[PDB]
Amino acid sequence: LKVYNSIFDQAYEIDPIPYFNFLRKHDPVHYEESIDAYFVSKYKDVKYILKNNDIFNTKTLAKRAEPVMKDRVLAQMSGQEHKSKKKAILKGMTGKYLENLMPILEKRTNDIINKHIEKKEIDIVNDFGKVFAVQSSMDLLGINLENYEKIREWHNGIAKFITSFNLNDEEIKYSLECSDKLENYLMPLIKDRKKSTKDDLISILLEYKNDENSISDTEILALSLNVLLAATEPVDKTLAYLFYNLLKNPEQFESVKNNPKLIKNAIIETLRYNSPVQLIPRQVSKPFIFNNTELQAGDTVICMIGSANRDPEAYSNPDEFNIHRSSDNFTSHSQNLSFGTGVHTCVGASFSLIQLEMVAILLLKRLKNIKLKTMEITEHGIYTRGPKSMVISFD
Ligand code: HEM
Repeated sequence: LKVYNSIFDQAYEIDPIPYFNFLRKHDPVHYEESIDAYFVSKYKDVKYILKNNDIFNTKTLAKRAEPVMKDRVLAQMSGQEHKSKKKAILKGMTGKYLENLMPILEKRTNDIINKHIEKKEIDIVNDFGKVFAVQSSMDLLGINLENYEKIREWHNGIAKFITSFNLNDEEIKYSLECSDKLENYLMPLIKDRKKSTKDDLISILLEYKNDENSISDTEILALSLNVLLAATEPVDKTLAYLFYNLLKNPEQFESVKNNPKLIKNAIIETLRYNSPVQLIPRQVSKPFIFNNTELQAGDTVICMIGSANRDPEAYSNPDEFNIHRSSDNFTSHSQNLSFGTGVHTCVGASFSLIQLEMVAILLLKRLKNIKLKTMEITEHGIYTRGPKSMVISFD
């Protein structure tokens, strides 16, 4: 049954759209012998998978993640523990913790802007995104920006492990060395935070109680690592895509200046159009069949978020960037899956939208007469995906 189209083809990472359209039409559940996994490209099937945590569980993420996380991740948890600890993490980016974090993030943003304002250009990826994304996650958890350069050096090494399938021996040992180094840095701060309640997210995980029984320090490290990896890479890439997509559509870009309230819809449409998190794996727990494709217990299905968000069955003109989308104006609009859905849907969804709006408004207010200098982007990554560089000029 030779299927010659492959996710791992060279042309896919350059332009996955022709592969998106092919799979949804001719192979919605596509098998890749390279990693023994089926790739699900249709919106209706991805939604079904993520909303059925019993048929498609999250033990695949567990195994592949344990080496660098050192303990259990929220995705490996279920039932009361998942809810109690998810709610606990959310407390760190809501309520009073949110009101204290937001001014700091404004400062993080304005400090980056002041560094680059007098050279009349800035790289939203490499000058802002890579710096702001890691400092925001550090401010959320409660890590001092003293060592932000090395936190990034490590972070990237662990993200590679998570977002890469083919990893040789030399590449794997470095990702673990990064994990050990950051564990050596973070563990003493967890001991300090235990006695010193500074009211950050790490302190929340220490004050938490599971039937009058706090969680182990090694567990707190893994949950902190899970926040650091889940919050950094997505936020960086989304920001680059946002200003790129708007500047490539002057009408919509000017619409956003005239009505700054449209910024929330622009970010949402950006997240649908250029889904920064492209893949979500799941494990099949029992015999199941989509279309005519049979899956056996233990098979691995990989949701294709970017394809699902461009399904003609879910959106009219799905491959066009249109911030003016709405469900008021057959299935012309649907709810995208950029944050997944179901039980393991992103805890930092509301916080990501809020934080991304603050940055966009600030950039638009201080950088006057924004003009695009990177006329054509080059995107990389199939698990996490974003532009390599996105430079803009200003007065
Ligand atoms: C544009 C920004 C973001 C995007 C696109 C995104 C995407 C996602 C997606 C698709 C999932 C589902 C994973 C799965 O089903 O296995 C997820 C889960 C998660 N995200 Fe995000 N994320 C973003 C920002 C953040 C932020 C700021 C945080 C801060 C802590 C965060 C923390 C988490 C956590 C802890 C989970 C696990 C949820 C669970 O297992 O119940 N993410 N995210």
